[PDB]
Amino acid sequence: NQVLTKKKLQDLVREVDPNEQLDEDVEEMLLQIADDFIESVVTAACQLARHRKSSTLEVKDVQLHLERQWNMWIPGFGSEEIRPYKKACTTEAHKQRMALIRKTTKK
Amino acid sequence: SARILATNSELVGTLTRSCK
Amino acid sequence: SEEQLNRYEMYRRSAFPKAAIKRLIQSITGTSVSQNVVIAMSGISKVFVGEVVEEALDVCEKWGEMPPLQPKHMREAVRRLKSKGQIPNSKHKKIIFF
Amino acid sequence: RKRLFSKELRCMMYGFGDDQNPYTESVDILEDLVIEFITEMTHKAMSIGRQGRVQVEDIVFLIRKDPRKFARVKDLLTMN
Amino acid sequence: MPKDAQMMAQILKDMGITEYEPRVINQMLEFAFRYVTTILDDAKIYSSHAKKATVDADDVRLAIQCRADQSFTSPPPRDFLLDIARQRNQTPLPLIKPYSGPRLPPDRYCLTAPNYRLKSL
Amino acid sequence: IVPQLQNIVSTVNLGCKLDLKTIALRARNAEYNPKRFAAVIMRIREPRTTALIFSSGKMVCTGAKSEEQSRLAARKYARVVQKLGFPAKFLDFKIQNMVGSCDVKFPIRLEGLVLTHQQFSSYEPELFPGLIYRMIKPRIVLLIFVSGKVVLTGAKVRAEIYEAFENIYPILKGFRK
Amino acid sequence: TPLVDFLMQLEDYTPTIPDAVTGYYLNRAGFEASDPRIIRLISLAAQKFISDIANDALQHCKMKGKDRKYTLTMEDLTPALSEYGINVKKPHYFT
Repeated sequence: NQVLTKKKLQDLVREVDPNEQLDEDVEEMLLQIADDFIESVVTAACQLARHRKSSTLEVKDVQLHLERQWNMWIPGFGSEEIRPYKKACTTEAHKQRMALIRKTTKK
Repeated sequence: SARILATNSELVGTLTRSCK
Repeated sequence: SEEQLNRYEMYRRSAFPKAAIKRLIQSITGTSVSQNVVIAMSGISKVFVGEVVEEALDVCEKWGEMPPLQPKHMREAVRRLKSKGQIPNSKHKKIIFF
Repeated sequence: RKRLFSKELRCMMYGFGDDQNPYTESVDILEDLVIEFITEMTHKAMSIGRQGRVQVEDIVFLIRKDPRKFARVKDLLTMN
Repeated sequence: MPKDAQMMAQILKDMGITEYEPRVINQMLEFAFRYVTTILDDAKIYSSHAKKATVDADDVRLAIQCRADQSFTSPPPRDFLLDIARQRNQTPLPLIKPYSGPRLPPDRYCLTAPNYRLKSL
Repeated sequence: IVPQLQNIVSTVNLGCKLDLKTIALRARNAEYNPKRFAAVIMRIREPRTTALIFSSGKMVCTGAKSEEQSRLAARKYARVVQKLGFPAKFLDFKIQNMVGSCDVKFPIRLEGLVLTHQQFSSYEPELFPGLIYRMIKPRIVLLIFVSGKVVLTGAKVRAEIYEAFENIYPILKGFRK
Repeated sequence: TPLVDFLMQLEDYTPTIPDAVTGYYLNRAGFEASDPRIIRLISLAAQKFISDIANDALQHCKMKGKDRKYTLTMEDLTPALSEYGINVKKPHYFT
């Protein structure tokens, strides 16, 4: 029950520079980094799924953790059409307190 | 205007492929 | 030759339709856009497709594969473009000082 | 969502050297990338300049850094 | 002095801070404004992800806990530092060669290197 | 091949200042929309022709398909202004533009045409499905289409259209598909 | 060598940031800069970054339209810094 098998990792190095080797320590550390990334992404996505009061992990909340934290957009999956972007829900209390900063400044 | 796009459906993309 | 003239024909005549991008942008703004916005936004997205395919054919020429483009050369194309800042993501608040 | 750029994008990949018959999965990746790019540009444009309006001026400021895209926008506007 | 700068001096006085610079209270109010407007940033992203109208308390409770790992990561816990040590503390101490001059690590871990520079042509 | 004229735009000074409301109320088929444009738009029927009459007595006449037909329609517009009551003289009549179109009977490949003559031809497919080629010596603008139809515009006389088409014909035959 | 070619071009440009200021901030960073061309390259990179942030701020200010004197207010610098990795968040109206 391992997800990466040291031949898929070796081809990941061969596609970058084919005359390059990794040492045993580097290979073990890279496998550990992959396992840690998988665990963190899965836990965060599961917390977002629990928040949607659902019990199924969809692809819409593995998207939101990688985009916001890890800066990863995985292209070939597609989403629903994004709703019209709400720009500023500035409240009345901010519209009247910030209209006092200018009232003292120029008057 | 529609004749620049009508030939863009006869030449390119005759068969549809896929990949594993 | 006889393929370069057909390829140059498709490089110029191909475009995203203005009747759909004006439908696509207005679903994001809420009210309305102008014709000179849709003309530019349909033109930048052709450069952006030409930024990926011209660079996904550099991934395929680097590895030992042929012209048909598998998705392996396309996820690698977005990876190399994002590391040079070409692909903008407005949901990752970046921080340079640490 | 359906695919609104399935037949148009196959002409464009042939225009940049791919094939006459690309793969459906590759066309799908390209379509998703185009939609995401348009959405990001539209949000930044709504923030910059006039809030809640996307204008040509805002789009030009956003694309100023990248040379290839800026040149194309200027050429298209002048030709129009 | 607003009511939250009058309370920021109480927090530092409750610690072992009796003598501070007066610029500190202006700094600890900018940190306290940047923190709540970053939690409420993420609490609005999570309210729209569950597709609700307002920002409820369970959104702010998640936004607190889901940014205690990157924004305020911790020094390693006591149960982890004990297990790392007690396998390091079991190998014996090695013996020393009698005459080895300067005792140093191998050359790829030291900072001894030929240390070149450009020909100022 | 000969290019047939499709549109003649001429201009004529009547010399007398006109108030447009009485012309709009008395004359037939006269359209006045000031909150939109500041002229009276009167159409005739025998020669399918339209005139914009201005308040300073200058008249733009467009739609006819020869020089003599444009001059005859301009005379008709001057006399229908005259018989309402204004003293209208046919001072100066000048044809601003003559437009002609023709078919060169084969499909044309425009990419080689922009490749070998990029100094005088501006071609952008997306917006306009046509190539604008500017002839430097005749001073004509030619819209060249892929189907074989060429439109020549921006000429004052007929012989300029004829010389521009005889100039651009060997290039188009050289770039046949 | 691109870096060497850039150093040859620099053999004319003099940066606004002096060499003693830059040569001190490399001393806190961990080395004494011996070659006075490395100091010049680092100073020029820093000058370019500050100039880009300021020019983006000026462009936002010009876009809001006032056309006589441009003040470097925080309303123009705070969106201009977020394009790089500087995220300031200043408070107002302390209650």
